[PDB]
Amino acid sequence: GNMSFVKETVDKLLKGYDIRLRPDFGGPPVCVGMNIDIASIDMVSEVNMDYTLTMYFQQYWRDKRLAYSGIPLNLTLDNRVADQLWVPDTYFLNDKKSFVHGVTVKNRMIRLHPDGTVLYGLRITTTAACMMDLRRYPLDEQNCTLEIESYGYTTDDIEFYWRGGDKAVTGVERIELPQFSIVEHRLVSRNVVFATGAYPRLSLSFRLKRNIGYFILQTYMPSILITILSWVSFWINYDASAARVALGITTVLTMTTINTHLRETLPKIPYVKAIDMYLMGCFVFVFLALLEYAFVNYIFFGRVNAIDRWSRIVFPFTFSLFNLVYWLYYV
Amino acid sequence: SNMSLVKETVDRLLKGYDIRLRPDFGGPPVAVGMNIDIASIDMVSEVNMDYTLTMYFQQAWRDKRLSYNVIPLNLTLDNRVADQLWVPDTYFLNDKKSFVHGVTVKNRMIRLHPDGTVLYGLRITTTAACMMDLRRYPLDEQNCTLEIESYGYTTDDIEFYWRGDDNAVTGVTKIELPQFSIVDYKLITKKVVFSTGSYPRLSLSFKLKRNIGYFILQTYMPSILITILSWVSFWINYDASAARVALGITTVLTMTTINTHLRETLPKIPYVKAIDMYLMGCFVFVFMALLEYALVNYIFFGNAIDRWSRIFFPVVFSFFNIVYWLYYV
Amino acid sequence: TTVFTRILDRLLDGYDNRLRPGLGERVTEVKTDIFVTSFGPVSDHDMEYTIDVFFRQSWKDERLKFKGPMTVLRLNNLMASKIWTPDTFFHNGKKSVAHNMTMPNKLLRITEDGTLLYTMRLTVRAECPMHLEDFPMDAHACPLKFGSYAYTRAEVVYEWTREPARSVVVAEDGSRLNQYDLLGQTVDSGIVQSSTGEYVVMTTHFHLKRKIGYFVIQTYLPCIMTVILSQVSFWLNRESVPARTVFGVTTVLTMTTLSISARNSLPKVAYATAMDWFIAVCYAFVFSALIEFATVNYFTTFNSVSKIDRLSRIAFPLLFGIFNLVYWATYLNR
Amino acid sequence: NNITIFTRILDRLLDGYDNRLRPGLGDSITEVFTNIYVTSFGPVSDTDMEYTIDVFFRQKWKDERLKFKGPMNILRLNNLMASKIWTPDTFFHNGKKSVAHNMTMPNKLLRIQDDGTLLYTMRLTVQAECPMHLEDFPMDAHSCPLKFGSYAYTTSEVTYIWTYNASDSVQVAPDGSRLNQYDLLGQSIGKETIKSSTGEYTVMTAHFHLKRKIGYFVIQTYLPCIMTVILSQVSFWLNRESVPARTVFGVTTVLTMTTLSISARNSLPKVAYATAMDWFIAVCYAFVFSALIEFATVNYFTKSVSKIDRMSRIVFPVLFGTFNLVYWATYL
Amino acid sequence: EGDVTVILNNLLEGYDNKLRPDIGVKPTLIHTDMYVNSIGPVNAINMEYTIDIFFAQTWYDRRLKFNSTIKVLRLNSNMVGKIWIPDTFFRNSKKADAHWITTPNRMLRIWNDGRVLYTLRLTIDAECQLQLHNFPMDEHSCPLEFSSYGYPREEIVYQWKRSSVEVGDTRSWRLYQFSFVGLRNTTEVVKTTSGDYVVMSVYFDLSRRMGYFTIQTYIPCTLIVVLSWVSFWINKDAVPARTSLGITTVLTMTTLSTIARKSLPKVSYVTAMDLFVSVCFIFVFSALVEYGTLHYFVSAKMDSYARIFFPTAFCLFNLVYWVSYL
Amino acid sequence: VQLQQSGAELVKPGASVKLSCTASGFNIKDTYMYWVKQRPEQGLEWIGRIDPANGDTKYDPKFQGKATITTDTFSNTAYLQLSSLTSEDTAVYYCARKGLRWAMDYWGQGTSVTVS
Amino acid sequence: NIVMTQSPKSMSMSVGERVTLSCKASEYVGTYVSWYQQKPEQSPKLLIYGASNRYTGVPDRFTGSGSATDFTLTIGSVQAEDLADYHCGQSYSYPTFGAGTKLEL
Ligand SMILES: *[C@@H]1O[C@H](CO)[C@@H](O[C@@H]2O[C@H](CO)[C@@H](O[C@@H]3O[C@H](CO[C@H]4O[C@H](CO)[C@@H](O)[C@H](O[C@H]5O[C@H](CO)[C@@H](O)[C@H](O)[C@@H]5O)[C@@H]4O)[C@@H](O)[C@H](O[C@H]4O[C@H](CO)[C@@H](O)[C@H](O)[C@@H]4O[C@H]4O[C@H](CO)[C@@H](O)[C@H](O)[C@@H]4O)[C@@H]3O)[C@H](O)[C@H]2NC(C)=O)[C@H](O)[C@H]1NC(C)=O
Ligand SMILES: CCCCCCCC(=O)OC[C@H](COP(=O)(O)O[C@@H]1[C@H](O)[C@H](O)[C@@H](OP(=O)(O)O)[C@H](OP(=O)(O)O)[C@H]1O)OC(=O)CCCCCCC
Ligand SMILES: *[C@@H]1O[C@H](CO)[C@@H](O[C@@H]2O[C@H](CO)[C@@H](O[C@@H]3O[C@H](CO)[C@@H](O)[C@H](O)[C@@H]3O)[C@H](O)[C@H]2NC(C)=O)[C@H](O)[C@H]1NC(C)=O
Repeated sequence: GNMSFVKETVDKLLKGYDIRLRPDFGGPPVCVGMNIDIASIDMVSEVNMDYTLTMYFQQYWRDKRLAYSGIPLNLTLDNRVADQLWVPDTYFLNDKKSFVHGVTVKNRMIRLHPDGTVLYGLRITTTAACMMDLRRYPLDEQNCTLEIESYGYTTDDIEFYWRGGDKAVTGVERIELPQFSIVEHRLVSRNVVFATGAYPRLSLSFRLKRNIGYFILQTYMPSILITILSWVSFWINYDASAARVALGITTVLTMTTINTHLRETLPKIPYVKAIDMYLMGCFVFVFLALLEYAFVNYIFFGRVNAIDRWSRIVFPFTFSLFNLVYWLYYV
Repeated sequence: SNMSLVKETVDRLLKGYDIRLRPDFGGPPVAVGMNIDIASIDMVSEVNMDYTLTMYFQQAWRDKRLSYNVIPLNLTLDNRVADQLWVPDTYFLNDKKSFVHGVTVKNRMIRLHPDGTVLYGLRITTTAACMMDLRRYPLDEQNCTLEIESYGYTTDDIEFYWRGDDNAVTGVTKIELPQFSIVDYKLITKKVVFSTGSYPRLSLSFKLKRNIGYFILQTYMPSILITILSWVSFWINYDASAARVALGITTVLTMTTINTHLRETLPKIPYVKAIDMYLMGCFVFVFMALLEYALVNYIFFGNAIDRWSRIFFPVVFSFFNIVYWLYYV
Repeated sequence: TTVFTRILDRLLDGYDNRLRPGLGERVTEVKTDIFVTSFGPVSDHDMEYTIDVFFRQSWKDERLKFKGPMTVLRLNNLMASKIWTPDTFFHNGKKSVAHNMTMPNKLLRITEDGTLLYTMRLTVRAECPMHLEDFPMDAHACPLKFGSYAYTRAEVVYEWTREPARSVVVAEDGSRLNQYDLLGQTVDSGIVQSSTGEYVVMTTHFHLKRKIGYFVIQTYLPCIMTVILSQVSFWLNRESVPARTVFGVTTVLTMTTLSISARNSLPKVAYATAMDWFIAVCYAFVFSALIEFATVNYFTTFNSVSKIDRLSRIAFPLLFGIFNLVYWATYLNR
Repeated sequence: NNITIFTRILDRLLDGYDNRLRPGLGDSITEVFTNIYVTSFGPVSDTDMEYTIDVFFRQKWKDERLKFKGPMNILRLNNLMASKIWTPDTFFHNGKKSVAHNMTMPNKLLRIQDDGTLLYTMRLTVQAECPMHLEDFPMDAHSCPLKFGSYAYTTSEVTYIWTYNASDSVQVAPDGSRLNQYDLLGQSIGKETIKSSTGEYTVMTAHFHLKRKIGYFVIQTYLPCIMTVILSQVSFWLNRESVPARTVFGVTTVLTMTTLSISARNSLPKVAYATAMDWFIAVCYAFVFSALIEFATVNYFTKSVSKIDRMSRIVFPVLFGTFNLVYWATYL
Repeated sequence: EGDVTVILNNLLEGYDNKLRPDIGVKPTLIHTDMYVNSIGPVNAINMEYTIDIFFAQTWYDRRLKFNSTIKVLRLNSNMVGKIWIPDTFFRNSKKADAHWITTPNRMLRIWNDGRVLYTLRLTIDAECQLQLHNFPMDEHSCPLEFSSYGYPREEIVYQWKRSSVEVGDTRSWRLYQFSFVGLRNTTEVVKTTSGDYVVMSVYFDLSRRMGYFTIQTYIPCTLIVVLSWVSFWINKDAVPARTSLGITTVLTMTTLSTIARKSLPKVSYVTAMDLFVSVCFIFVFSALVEYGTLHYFVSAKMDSYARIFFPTAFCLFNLVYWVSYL
Repeated sequence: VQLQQSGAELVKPGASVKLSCTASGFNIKDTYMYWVKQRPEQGLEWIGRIDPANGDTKYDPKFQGKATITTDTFSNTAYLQLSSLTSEDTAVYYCARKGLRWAMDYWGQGTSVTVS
Repeated sequence: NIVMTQSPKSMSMSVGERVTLSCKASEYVGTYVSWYQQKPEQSPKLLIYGASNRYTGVPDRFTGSGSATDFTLTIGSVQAEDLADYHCGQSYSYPTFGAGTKLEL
């Protein structure tokens, strides 16, 4: 009578089950272990300060009211019995918008072990908030964390721990954000204190250095080649006013545009970044080339070749000095 | 105590209550009074051709099955009993997206007066469709409407009327919009006839008038100034060819870039606007200025003619500006 | 565990959740405090701001009194829907989400004398009306007004559970503001009257201040360099007509394209901001250069250096500096 | 009371009504008679090849278990009865994001007639697919369909029939159209029988013929392309020795033609095939690009008025004039 | 009715939808079948593709065994949430949803021996891998992996039907720049922290068509660099005209480099289109510095040399570039 | 509804005095209890705060250490402890109940302390 | 701390006319002031709470007003039994008090 017994057993367990009471309500706290099988960070947008994180969140505790003896197999029930069982109230503190996947059925797992241990797995897509420091953008590394905390139960009512020490989180290396690159994941277990009590808190944080080769191809190379061209203005003869004024003006207008186009994928930060410092330095170099021409003309037609030979040497020599300093410092 | 008396009174009222039947089902239609307290008008967008309105929507009807005399006080019940009592199926015809706010609970009110009057209130944020005639943009005035209507009950079953004339809709004058200004509002009661019968309808309308200062600051004055720059070329000598053709080309490209730049934010309407007439009007004077150089470079190479264009061009632009502004304003 | 179950069932037996505590004998006061966990970004375009809270309400109920071995019953979320709760709504909220991942983020603690507690996680997008006369060197007071919806002043009143200076607490790490900064909280309690009756409303004013770091790199500095770019055109050969011409036409194009971003950033207000006045004065000082060059070209044995150029080499930069020392002092320093 | 009598009637009706079973399950087919009061042909999104509609989806069938003889004729009930009586499982075959408005009460209608006839009216915001071949863009004329049929019952169990004849079944609101790009010429409807892997399903279609108004692209795309061709032809009227100026004209025009290409390429699905718009920009580019080739030929021969420059003032405008007569008569 | 409803009530009494059929006997064999309506647009910056299918599943349930005169019980979606359903989820779906207008689009047919035919309509954004290399000539195998969530290999065993995957006309499909080449079903067992799961994968072979990219960035940049070489037919004394042509060509090349990158997702490696853009630039920069050095010298026959040399040097690059990438 | 205090006290300076007031008609667990000092021909000076439901106490910085407030639940009573009495401590003390909108609703009859 | 600087010390006028007071706050207190009376040999009694809310048993002649920083109490037709000392307090922070405004004949 397998199906028969496997029925009555589940029928008896969930009868008299009070969902409003945690296991060991009047006694010691329950221990809710956790492991996460990260699947993929959808996006790490700096504009909205957030990283969409899809994960297979998996809780683990031991309820002594749900211990079956006769049946000897780990009962995997349908996912809708979890609305009739007590489940720990884990919440993410830095969450902004998140959902449990609901195709074709709600994507959650329930599994009753014969000693009453409850295995509860959920598939969750969190758009967690990750305030970033862009002071060295794009040559930066960020630290984005996912806070796991109990809401209603204090440390006298619940206890959190990572199942497997540093092996709890997995496939974290597999995720490959197109722009960044994970350097190291870390697992932290704390107790934070609020005005209503002291709550347990598991914390998962990644370090995300930024791949820079896209950035060179899109901004660092146009911004350098523009000064490179400007340098042509000096060589052109002094009486060719239209050509030298047109070249310098064009390079200045390019450097000014290059900047605005960039400051559109960045939040309105009130500070100067690394790429803004570089673009400002290249703008100073282009502006100094145009002011050098102003001086050359004002000197001959306003009362020459020595100044134009000196600026033909100093300007590539000084730009390689600034370039070297910038690169060494930010790397 | 009094609490048990109110508990048994409400339990007697909701015992045997049939939510599927309207009050006075087999007899006369029920009169449903309405009044609206407008909270704000947020996003009047011409791209999606709609406006966003947040309101405190109250309704008041009579239900003889809900008449208690045990308590001589209006019973302000919890917001969760409203799913157990009959409510009219009031809907908005020009709705596109609407939601009752659900923080910290469902933001609705139900109050049981002892005679049988039920005061049902809601906080509804709606995005009502408002079809706009952007043929005098940005000097136009709009007429955005809200079409309150009943769905399942005809004129033989329900009756809509504004509760207390023009005092029903309040809080309109304190609504602050960034680019518009509410001039007038009017309340209309009418009966529309569909294929399934005649349904009552309360029409609430608006008179949005568009402020001009943003568009003077952004579009009209830079076009005027880039048109001013085109007539500097009449003073530079005829033989300096590169300067005059740069003066022509830069403002021609500026006018066409402003014309194509201030339009992709706007919808893809097939008619011409008043700002579009002014940009086409300014582009004519700019293109004729470059053709003025094209005439004088052909007469000599292939002082009287540019001197005449020095005085005639600002006059005929001023004449075109007076004709444009007095006609459209 | 059956000892606590029968206590909960005895609390919920004959309990009418449709009635406030003491409907005909007393006013049901509600003690309120807010723990701001993250003051989110302020969107200027929608005139709104996002705030994440731990909204706590506490009130006295005489029906929920229990005698047992445990003084505080930290119960689960389910218990919350089966008892009476105040219908607190935000008067100026636009779209606010009560988080329910993974379980509903609610709290319910019933002490032995009947005193309750109801903490909740919300993300309120509230209206912050802005007067952008002093943009970008402005300061706002973004409010957050909550209060009852159905119950009037005679039925439900609200109060702060601590001192009103210490009843709104902002976390130290919780500042997601990237453009502004928070200068301090401010509360007030008042009575508002509507078509139904008079309601008790509690106002929380958040004082802000815009940091001038984004617009001093995007608008002010490129416009200053645009004016300076036109200022070097007076040190050019009088004879070089296409050179000075190109300087001028381009400066004028960079000035008119630079204004676009200003109106592109802020909402379509009818008036003019202080940045728009800076745009206008910089436009006047860059467009006067073309008028000066046109005068020189109209007034152009060799040629001599024009007296107009020698006057404009000195007058125009000192007038620009005088305008800067007027404008920046008047707006920034006061 | 009379209202108590009506409560009794409603209860008796539901005492035995199984909502899992269609009327006449063991019998013939349940003839659903469909009707659509188009209230607003919403905007047609050209990027996603989709369009939005707002319909009053009126359905009508006969259920013999819902027959009454009470002191009323039609029982104009509320929405809650519809959650517990049969309801044809109509789904839209091409509908991408159809949604039923729920403000305030669900926008549903239920009128149980005396003989057993039912009426079921919903309010939807169907976002159905529209296959668009924008090769004659922007002189094209699409036909966006709307196919709705059952999803569970076959043609041997539920058959759908239009209440009216011709196309009257779908009456488009005389003042209901959000088409700033198109205009509704007319509607044509039909009823088919589509066989799939589970059986045959009765499918009803409603073709809405559209026609793009050219007027937006006459001000935005066509005229700025035409005027810069005229602007590029100014270079033939200048001096031969004026290299700087003619060179300026040249390198400028080409730029504003290339700039006018990108925005258009972007204002359309990135389809592999080209459009009739691109066959206008490319020729107008070729007129502009050959103008700079003309000046390079003059500058090759310069060191008088060039005969090549004088002949280009006549040949180039009349080659552009004849091209616009060919192009605007084939597509119009 | 009468007869059918008592059959349904006899089936559903004493029925637990929490327990799968043959809970402690044998794994439940589920036959899946798919009919693709239309594959939506393949988004490149976000790395997913939209698909609309008729997902159909077939299994056995000995509790759903009725002996009667009616053989096939065609039923609606109001009886979906009362029997057992396998928890089939899509392992690489970013977001997905069924369609609920005007009724839940679910079909349930029960045979008299126990066959449960559950079929629902789904719209899935399945994550797909975009090598992005060789762009704009890349061929992808976009996958679609679906499996049970809670039930391991010992409890649910999936199996396809020989002609399970069915597609539409591929003519009404929403692919613009792609073409549906072919499909291939598969099956495998993955090992996770909760057990072993049977995963079925459907690979959709897609290749990029030869439209758009060419008119988008290839034809404009090639015409721009053709226009860069008309400077060599201008005389050497016309300094401002030739340098204005030079600056306009290099700024338009930089602008076209910036514009064409906007359609490309933020990848670190270089593509073939970016290689073409960089080669076009090094060519126009070489043209500008060659005009410089010729002008610098005259202040000699390099200009006459450059009228034949630079058209040839780009044309030999084109035959190398296309053949190595075709 | 009535707050009854103790009697007047007269002790030597440098000693300690026990001072108390009993609240009747309600419970002190709901509302805060406020202590205040009134010097003769002077203004009121707030002494400290006690929350009997939580046990938390807050005091003025100038009264920290020399004064503290205690409470008990069964007797429904608030207590004062005064240490190192001086000549400037000669005043009258009231215990104030927290009222509607923090208004110091009820007041005791007053206990006058005197040193010699 | 919050400093109350209510002025003046005393006012000496007759019975049957209007007399007003003032309470000036050092820092922001938002509608949280309170007014009490002090008879000789008498405990204080509450008069006004919030900014202008009349307590139960207070006559209608006692009219208050409030703002963000400036607060005032206006007495209309003061009688002989109202000759006492008035105290202005605040409770937006930990509570403080003013000096005290007396009345004379
Ligand atoms: C955190 O809070 C949010 C908000 O409260 C919760 O989200 C809601 O959760 C509830 C409960 O799970 C959902 O209710 C169910 O909705 C079914 C229809 O959903 C579709 O329509 C609604 C609008 O009507 C959309 O919002 C949904 O979109 C969401 O879900 C899809 C899933 O694919 C996602 O892709 C989207 O991104 C959204 O997240 C859907 O489009 C509805 O059918 C169902 O009602 C059935 O069951 C009840 C109870 O038995 C019956 O009374 C009822 O008659 C229905 O029964 C019929 O249908 C079932 C199949 O559903 C059949 O089996 C039956 O035989 C019968 O035919 C129920 O109402 C709600 O939709 C959802 N909305 C949103 C906005 O997300 C989160 O779940 C919550 N999170 C947690 C972890 O607590
Ligand atoms: C926006 C301001 C517009 C100001 C417009 C001001 C217009 C205005 O008044 O112009 C007249 C005059 C032009 O002087 P400028 O030096 O530009 O022109 C010289 C002048 O005309 C001499 O008279 C000529 O000598 P001559 O007699 O032929 O032998 C000389 O020719 P040549 O000897 O080289 O062959 C010319 O180059 O300017 C002033 O006096 C300074 C005014 C400064 C005014 C204040 C300027 C800030
Ligand atoms: C904005 O547009 C609306 C609708 O286009 C205008 O509403 C119109 O208002 C007039 C004045 O009340 C209505 O005339 C009256 O109609 C009632 C109908 O019962 C009739 O009884 C009266 O004798 C009178 O004729 C008119 O019907 C109404 N239009 C419609 C279509 O209902 C409104 O005036 C416009 N302006 C503003 C500022 O709202």
